[PDB]
Amino acid sequence: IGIRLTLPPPKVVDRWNEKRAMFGVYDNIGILGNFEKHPKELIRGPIWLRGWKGNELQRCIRKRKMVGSRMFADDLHNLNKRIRYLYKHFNRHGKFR
Amino acid sequence: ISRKWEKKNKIVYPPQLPGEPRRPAEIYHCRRQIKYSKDKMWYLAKLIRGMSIDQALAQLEFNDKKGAKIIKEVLLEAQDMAVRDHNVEFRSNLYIAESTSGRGQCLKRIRYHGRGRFGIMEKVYCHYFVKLVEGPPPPPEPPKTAVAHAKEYIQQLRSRTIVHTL
Amino acid sequence: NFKRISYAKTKTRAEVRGGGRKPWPQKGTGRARHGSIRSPLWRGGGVAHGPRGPTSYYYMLPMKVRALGLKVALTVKLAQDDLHIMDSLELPTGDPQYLTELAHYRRWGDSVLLVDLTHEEMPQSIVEATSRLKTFNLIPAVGLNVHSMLKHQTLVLTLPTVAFLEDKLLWQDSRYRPLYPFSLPYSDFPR
Amino acid sequence: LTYFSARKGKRKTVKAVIDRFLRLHCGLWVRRKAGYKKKLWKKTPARKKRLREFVFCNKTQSKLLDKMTTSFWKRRNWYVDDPYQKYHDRTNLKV
Amino acid sequence: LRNRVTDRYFRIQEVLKHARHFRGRKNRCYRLAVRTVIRAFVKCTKARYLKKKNMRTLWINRITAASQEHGLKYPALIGNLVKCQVELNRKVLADLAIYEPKTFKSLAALASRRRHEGFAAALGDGKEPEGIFSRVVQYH
Amino acid sequence: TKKRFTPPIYQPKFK
Amino acid sequence: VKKGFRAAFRFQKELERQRLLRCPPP
Amino acid sequence: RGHKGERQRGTRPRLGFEGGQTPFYIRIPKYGFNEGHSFRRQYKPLSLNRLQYLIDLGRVDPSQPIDLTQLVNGRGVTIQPLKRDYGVQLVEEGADTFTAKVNIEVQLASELAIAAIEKNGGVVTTAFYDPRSLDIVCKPVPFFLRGQ
RNA sequence: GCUAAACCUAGCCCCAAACCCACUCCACCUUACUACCAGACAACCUUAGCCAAACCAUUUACCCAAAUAAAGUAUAGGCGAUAGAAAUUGAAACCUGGCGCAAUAGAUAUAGUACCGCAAGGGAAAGAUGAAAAAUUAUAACCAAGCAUAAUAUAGCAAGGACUAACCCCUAUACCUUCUGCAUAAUGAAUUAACUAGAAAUAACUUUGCAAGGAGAGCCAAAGCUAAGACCCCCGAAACCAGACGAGCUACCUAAGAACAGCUAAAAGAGCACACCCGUCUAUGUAGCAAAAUAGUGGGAAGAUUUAUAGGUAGAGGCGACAAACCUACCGAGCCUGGUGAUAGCUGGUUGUCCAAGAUAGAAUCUUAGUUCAACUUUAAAUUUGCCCACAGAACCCUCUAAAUCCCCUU
RNA sequence: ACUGAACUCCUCACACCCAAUUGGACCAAUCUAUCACCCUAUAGAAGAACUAAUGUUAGUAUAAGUAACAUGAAAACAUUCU
RNA sequence: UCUCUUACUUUUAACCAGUGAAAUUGACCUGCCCGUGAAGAGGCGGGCAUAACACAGCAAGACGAGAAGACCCUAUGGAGCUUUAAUUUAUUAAUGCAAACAGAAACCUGCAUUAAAAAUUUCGGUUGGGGCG
Ligand SMILES: [K+]
Ligand SMILES: [K+]
Ligand SMILES: [K+]
Ligand SMILES: [Mg+2]
Ligand SMILES: [Mg+2]
Ligand SMILES: [Mg+2]
Ligand SMILES: [Mg+2]
Ligand SMILES: [Mg+2]
Ligand SMILES: [Mg+2]
Ligand SMILES: [Mg+2]
Ligand SMILES: [Mg+2]
Ligand SMILES: [Mg+2]
Ligand SMILES: [Mg+2]
Ligand SMILES: [Mg+2]
Ligand SMILES: [Mg+2]
Ligand SMILES: [Mg+2]
Ligand SMILES: [Mg+2]
Ligand SMILES: [Mg+2]
Ligand SMILES: [Mg+2]
Ligand SMILES: [Mg+2]
Ligand SMILES: [Mg+2]
Ligand SMILES: [Mg+2]
Ligand SMILES: [Mg+2]
Ligand SMILES: [Mg+2]
Ligand SMILES: [Mg+2]
Ligand SMILES: [Mg+2]
Ligand SMILES: [Mg+2]
Ligand SMILES: [Mg+2]
Ligand SMILES: [Mg+2]
Ligand SMILES: [Mg+2]
Ligand SMILES: [Mg+2]
Ligand SMILES: [Mg+2]
Ligand SMILES: [Mg+2]
Ligand SMILES: [Mg+2]
Ligand SMILES: [Mg+2]
Ligand SMILES: [Mg+2]
Ligand SMILES: [Mg+2]
Ligand SMILES: [Mg+2]
Ligand SMILES: [Mg+2]
Ligand SMILES: [Mg+2]
Ligand SMILES: [Mg+2]
Ligand SMILES: [Mg+2]
Ligand SMILES: [Mg+2]
Ligand SMILES: [Mg+2]
Ligand SMILES: [Mg+2]
Ligand SMILES: [Mg+2]
Ligand SMILES: [Mg+2]
Ligand SMILES: [Mg+2]
Ligand SMILES: [Mg+2]
Ligand SMILES: [Mg+2]
Ligand SMILES: [Mg+2]
Ligand SMILES: [Mg+2]
Ligand SMILES: [Mg+2]
Repeated sequence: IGIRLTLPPPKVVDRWNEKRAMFGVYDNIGILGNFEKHPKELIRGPIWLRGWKGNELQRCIRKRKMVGSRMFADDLHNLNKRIRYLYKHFNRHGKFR
Repeated sequence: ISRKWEKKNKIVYPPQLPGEPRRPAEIYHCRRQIKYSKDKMWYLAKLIRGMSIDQALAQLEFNDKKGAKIIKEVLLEAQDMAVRDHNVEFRSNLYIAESTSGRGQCLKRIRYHGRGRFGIMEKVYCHYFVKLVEGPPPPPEPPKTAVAHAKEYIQQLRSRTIVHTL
Repeated sequence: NFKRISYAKTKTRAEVRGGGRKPWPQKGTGRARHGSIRSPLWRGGGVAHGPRGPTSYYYMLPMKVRALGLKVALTVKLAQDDLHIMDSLELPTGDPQYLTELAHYRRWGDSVLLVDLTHEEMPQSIVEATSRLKTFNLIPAVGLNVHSMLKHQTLVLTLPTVAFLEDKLLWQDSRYRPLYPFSLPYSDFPR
Repeated sequence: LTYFSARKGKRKTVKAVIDRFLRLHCGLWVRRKAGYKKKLWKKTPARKKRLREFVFCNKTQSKLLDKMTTSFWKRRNWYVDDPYQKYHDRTNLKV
Repeated sequence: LRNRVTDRYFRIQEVLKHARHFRGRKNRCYRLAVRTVIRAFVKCTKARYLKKKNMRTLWINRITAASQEHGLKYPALIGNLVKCQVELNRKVLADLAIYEPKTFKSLAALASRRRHEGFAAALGDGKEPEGIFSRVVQYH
Repeated sequence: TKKRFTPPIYQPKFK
Repeated sequence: VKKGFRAAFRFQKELERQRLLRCPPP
Repeated sequence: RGHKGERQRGTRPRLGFEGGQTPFYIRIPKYGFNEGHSFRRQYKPLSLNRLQYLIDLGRVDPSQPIDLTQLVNGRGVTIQPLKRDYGVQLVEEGADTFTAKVNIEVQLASELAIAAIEKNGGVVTTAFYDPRSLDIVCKPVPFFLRGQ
């Protein structure tokens, strides 16, 4: 019980597809391009996460002040509660002071 | 679910050599989803375990339990199946080799108790398995006699060595 | 890892729909005490410590560290007979079969990374030959990176590319600390 | 102490420490004596002499005040004609 | 990424295999068997001291049994064999008392003779010479 | 010592 | 259906050993 | 995490709390140690050893007038106008070994540093720069990109 | 060999991009889904509280329309927990993605359906052959607990040492948690499978880069600076506030109705006694027929009676022949949703292997169920003495003329 | 005299018997990069490991085949009887 | 009712047939005496007893089971209620003034003072069984 009786379907990974053969390209755009571009500008994803890093509370705070006016009512309410809980957890709970 | 009992009637052995002895016939038969308790059904299967095919029918015909009539119908169609399909010459030259009962799928209903309480009651179903082997039933094992006990006790005293030494 | 963004995200006990009501009274029922049906203990509840995406793993190594890695990567290629210098990427024929057979005769390797000075000056002979290939990649000089070189067995460079690399790489070894980002005009930048 | 602010997500500084203490760049914290302005008529001149002195906090107190202030207060300042300028660095200190 | 235990079956079989010979539900239920396999292993480690202790006690009883057949006590045999520089442990003497009855009787005679020599020396004041078997070989 | 009453909790009928 | 291959592969070897016990080869 | 209490449950009190008694930092009286700290003027010191070090390496050419722009352009100083900097002050460190004829303009200068420069034939003049113009002087290139 | 066990899709999550749907016919604000008569009916009004301040009473973060920086700075504040700018600086921007999930997961979802509640509202469970089912002669073997095959033989945490041999002999006071100390007759666990609990980089340390400079504007620098690695859990209250939903049970009231044999008496909140209502005593029952009943015995039974129907009063309240009664089977303050993952110095739990170091001076505290500091303990680092202890030396008013310390070179 | 320990010795190997806490050395499975190609290597990453929370869901035991439950009689199943 | 119970019928009961729960359960191969122990032992020490085995009774034990029981204590945990506890008059009502008017007044609004009715919050530790700390 809890373990399959048959082998999993075989998985074949294309080590030389378009994405892997061209992964990491232009990571030296700033060094080799007279510093016109920055490698952080090559990041694709959320507008509040391009070229930025932080903990869970900092991500929620940054997301609320950048796309908070565009979020859905349910999602915005959940984000506000998450900030309230994380504020209480980090600033009032822990092993070290 | 498992239905290996039915497949046991489809195994075909290779033809026997002229010097090989007569191999008794093996018949596997069962009935599924019998509205009866496997605990109560066990006493009926144990009663006819080791009995002859005709002797077992005699016990099940005058037995007051409901499953006795259910098992009898299983033996009657298995006895007919033995001669018709399994090349058994005499229908009475059979004995019950294996006779057991198995748990079947059971529905779950609610039995209402007092004070707004409840208790889940199942509608128990059971299986019955029977195996028929051509030939007379094996003789019952004789009770162990005093000579056998004396022979065994003396044999124990002869197999003892000096332990924890050379 | 610097451009990795993890989109995995789970719903905590505050985001699972429903579960605001206490199931049974605290005492008298003879069962375990629970305040909601969406707690991590319950089936179908939230996850106590799960991913909270989207998450960024962005960090920047110092510029001299990233530039030094290219020199070390280039040193390994030359020291291990995996670096080849060329004058131009002009092939006699645009047949991709010609490129594969040429690399096998010289025993370059299973994979070769081709580098040109610029993207607009790449000869059409090699562009149409590497377009149908998977182990032979054609990239500009600015697209040079450590991961691509380490993935590929053999590296091929042109003469203009070599001069380009030395100007860019040695510039880090003798330079002042930036008062303002180098994208702004300087006395001697760009070179 | 607020380890993560609700609008910037960064550590804050307790203003009670800043007003009551002075930090030298060498790591020492300089404070006043509790009660140097209270009931001076019943205190001997020797007692009052050490009450109006500036004293250094010990290791435990100094480590406590380093966590309650941000890095803006630990930077090196170059105020013109600073009374405590000469005390921002240790001299002939071993171990 | 969600990680789940996929080889939990192998983690419980390495403990249940040591419990296959037990009785009751503690041979197939992991929760019940793990508390019994641990105690079985603990008893295994602590029984290594008892086995050494019990072997020596068994040897003493066998040595005592054979000495009484020759009219000697266990202290009279072990004690007087030491004074003859015969360094035989209980394992050998127990084996000798079972498989070499004639050799054991010779040792009993030697121990009895040495025992009698000490009594004679105890009656005298040292003027008489020591017993023939009471001489000790010196090693330098 | 208030009167203690525990209301029985029924289970869903689908089971 | 838990993902992975090492646990499923390892279990198959154990099953084959039981097959060699219930029905040993000649 | 230990045995029970506020340690294991993660409900430890705030930093500086002493279990109920008046905290150590609270009981210390207030004094004007840092009062008006953000309005005090700061000047990055410039030693004659540092100035002579720049001249001998060619980072600061003595043939041209020396102002705050040249010192920043030579990476001799790092002025932070946002950090209440008002320029550089010329200190007297290394006056004995200073030997160069320069025309350097510094916001503040000590009496000995002034004497040391004029002894070798140099000229020293002190001028004031407001914080707004200070950032323009330190980094002229970013200012010229604002189109103002 | 039964029950079972496995079997991958449905679909979903997070981003990006782009601003979305809403007249076939008929019906639908009256009792919605009802073809068809004189109406007058109007929307707008600071959130609070939990919580933190170890109580609490001022106070306590909540997108407000440019990221970064200025900056956690100026200021605000039982100047205390905490709150917190601006001038100024200026940003790239290519939807067609995944070191996301794979049926106890991912949306609750096969579905807001079944079902539950008068209503608001709560809220599921599960599916699995194959190219072909117009191949069922089918989708073979092995796998949890539970059973069956196959009941049991002196004796004892059920095992270990063993043995020719299952037992017989010898040895052995279950586990976790909480306590100074649990075989303890203290807590938890019938069992199987799955799920379920340590998130943060200020300082310091470690390892690279560069170096009086470091850094891809800002920031720091009297060897620093940049980057990485590496430390901070889960479940549980009784409560509080806001907005809704409830008087089809019940408390009282309103509208217009109905019921009350017979006998004795008299124009009776009269007597006896049915229907009817009520529930005194006793017994049965106690997961019961019943989350308050049965049998017998009782109180009233022309009235302050009983009762059907419709309407009204709603929680900071209603209502009350005041019992702190009743307000939809837990009312000293209803239920539901939201704040809410409220909080809990309290209880319980806190998941792989191996090794090492490792226990009992105290002070403060609305504090003695806690916390902080010290003592002790750990690692790393630096340095040179540490321990043991020969004389000498340490008070008088004081002969319990005490045992013995402190100091202390040698060793 | 002898008996008598995990003390000591002997043959051999030695990191291999403390709560809390602290320092380590390793490591299951999973995903990714690159290998590997009967299931592994080196790295990166994390919903990363359950004999226990009157834990949650599901299955099945135990109490237990126990408590409890039910159909007036004859008959031609027309009917009749109690 | 009792001295002092007894007989009978019915239900229950027990047996045969059918259907088929619930609390409970660490694992048990589940003995007595004496002693010991976290102070009340089926499991430890010393003695004694002991083939296995179901059914029907019994209620001394398993500190038996059932609702973290009642009972005292603890919490800088709640709530109701009372008040000469503390903090307030926002709200309501009555006056005063200003305002606004007529020529006097009222309504309204602002600011005050009185009450009313409420709102928020707390109940320091130490020691003391027959006290008045
Ligand atoms: K669900
Ligand atoms: K406490
Ligand atoms: K009893
Ligand atoms: Mg019923
Ligand atoms: Mg009912
Ligand atoms: Mg909720
Ligand atoms: Mg709520
Ligand atoms: Mg709760
Ligand atoms: Mg979920
Ligand atoms: Mg010994
Ligand atoms: Mg605990
Ligand atoms: Mg009409
Ligand atoms: Mg009409
Ligand atoms: Mg508070
Ligand atoms: Mg309180
Ligand atoms: Mg689901
Ligand atoms: Mg099984
Ligand atoms: Mg024994
Ligand atoms: Mg309200
Ligand atoms: Mg009504
Ligand atoms: Mg009448
Ligand atoms: Mg009357
Ligand atoms: Mg009434
Ligand atoms: Mg009464
Ligand atoms: Mg009634
Ligand atoms: Mg009457
Ligand atoms: Mg109504
Ligand atoms: Mg009434
Ligand atoms: Mg009263
Ligand atoms: Mg009362
Ligand atoms: Mg209610
Ligand atoms: Mg909590
Ligand atoms: Mg140790
Ligand atoms: Mg106090
Ligand atoms: Mg040993
Ligand atoms: Mg030793
Ligand atoms: Mg050793
Ligand atoms: Mg790995
Ligand atoms: Mg986990
Ligand atoms: Mg498990
Ligand atoms: Mg559990
Ligand atoms: Mg029974
Ligand atoms: Mg019965
Ligand atoms: Mg009947
Ligand atoms: Mg029956
Ligand atoms: Mg049950
Ligand atoms: Mg027995
Ligand atoms: Mg006893
Ligand atoms: Mg005993
Ligand atoms: Mg019995
Ligand atoms: Mg009874
Ligand atoms: Mg307290
Ligand atoms: Mg308040």
